[PDB]
Amino acid sequence: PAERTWIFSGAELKQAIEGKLAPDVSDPEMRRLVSVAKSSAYIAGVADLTSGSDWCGAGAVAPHELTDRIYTYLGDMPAEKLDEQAATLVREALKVSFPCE
Amino acid sequence: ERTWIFSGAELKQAIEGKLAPDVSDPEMRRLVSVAKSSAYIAGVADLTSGSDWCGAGAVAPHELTDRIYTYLGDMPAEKLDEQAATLVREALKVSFPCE
Amino acid sequence: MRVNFDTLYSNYPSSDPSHPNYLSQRDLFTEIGWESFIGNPNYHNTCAIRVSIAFVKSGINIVPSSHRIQKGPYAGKGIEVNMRRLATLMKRTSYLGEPDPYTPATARNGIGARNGVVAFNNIPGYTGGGHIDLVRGGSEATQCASACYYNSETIWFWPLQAS
Amino acid sequence: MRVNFDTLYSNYPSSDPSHPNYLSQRDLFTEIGWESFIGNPNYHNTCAIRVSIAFVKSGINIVPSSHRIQKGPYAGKGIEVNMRRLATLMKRTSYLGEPDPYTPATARNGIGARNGVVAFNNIPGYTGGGHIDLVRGGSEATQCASACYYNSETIWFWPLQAS
Repeated sequence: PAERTWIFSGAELKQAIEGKLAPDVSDPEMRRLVSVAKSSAYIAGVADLTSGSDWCGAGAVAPHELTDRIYTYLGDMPAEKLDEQAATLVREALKVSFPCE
Repeated sequence: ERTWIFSGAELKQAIEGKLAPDVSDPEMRRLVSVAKSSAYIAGVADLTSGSDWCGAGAVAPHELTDRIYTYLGDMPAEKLDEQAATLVREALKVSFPCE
Repeated sequence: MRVNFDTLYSNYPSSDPSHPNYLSQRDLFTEIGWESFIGNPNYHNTCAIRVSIAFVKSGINIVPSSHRIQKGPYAGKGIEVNMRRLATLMKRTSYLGEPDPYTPATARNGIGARNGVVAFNNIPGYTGGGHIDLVRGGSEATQCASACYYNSETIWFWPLQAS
Repeated sequence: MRVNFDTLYSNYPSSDPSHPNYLSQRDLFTEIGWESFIGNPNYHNTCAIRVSIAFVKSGINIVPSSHRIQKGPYAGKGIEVNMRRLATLMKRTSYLGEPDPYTPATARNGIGARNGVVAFNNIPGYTGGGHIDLVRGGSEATQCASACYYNSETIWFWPLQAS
């Protein structure tokens, strides 16, 4: 607890997905576009790395659909898990929403 | 056969500030492009921290981007059509090796 | 065919949690009575469902259609689930007619300050038809209601508003 | 001490490949004769080296300093490698004096249209004390030469230009 090494926590990713993680940007609509660009790209990093193994559908699911399923998972899970590194939460969300068989 | 969201070439273009054609101001285009490359790199870095590379919690995030960019430029050009995430993991292993 | 863009947009359920009209796949499918398709891999891609619903709720039925709304005030109305088939239908003179075709390097200045329907055809890394959405042109950027895919081969724009 | 911001900025080597003054760690360390530190984990974080070099090349020596330039026209000039120690030095009345302290929610409007030196203090996961950089205030965003860290606890701004 506050011994963190990760660049995004679950809480920071969720705030980016919601359009509220670019305080350096002046226009509120640009702030939203930048925030969502960060969350989409963070999710893409984890998705691309794990497509073989942890989840299935990489060639046939639109990237923004991943964000929708990750967001519902981040909201459904207990609130204290948001202090964890975001990437393991994204991998968990993808496994649950796009399981391999 | 391409299923990945970013190729090596697309990540390298984002790092260079040239992957946001939906954005009007050229300085905003650069800021958005770099935000995408930083965050993609962060996703791979956070997931692979302590298994493939060492220095998470010490090394400033933007320093990772500098080492990844030099790796993407040094490597054979045909590897840029590969998924970016495996290239980032390779770059981190080389620049921030563990034992 | 005449459509008020502000009416169409007000009726559009977005897949973007940042958007005022966000509705998750789980909630979208519940509203229209498709609970049994939630997490069925044939129904992951919701873009053409979301655009179909915007039209239906604005009093414009989607005919022909692959599917129907099974519940609520719009039970029986048509939904096209396939982005390619919906883009084809929109192209008909009885719907939106011929769109303005663009490329990634031209779509932002092409759309300009105009609002309308947009189709991103053949997206790199995605084997689906592509993405269909509503777009607002602005000074700073194009803003799609759910997502923009300028990495696409061609972009079709149907203008409905200029402001 | 007065320094021309345009001179300081023109002399700054950026770690951002998108930036016109980009110089990789490998090239930065070669220019100053520190080739033997490339990939030494005590030298991973280059922010205070890059700001030290901008000052030295603008005719402002960093005194005292942890290290010295070992090669070229600026051989023997001081480099502070530690971001916390450089921020402390800049605070002295002999250098830039007391900065304007801000918070993440206030730093963008606080900086405004001003240009200067910025310190992002206490970033989660970033050793050496934080990030120090050059910043240009604009209408659209703050632009740091290398990186901005508004996730920091406090932000110090030293204005040098208002344009």
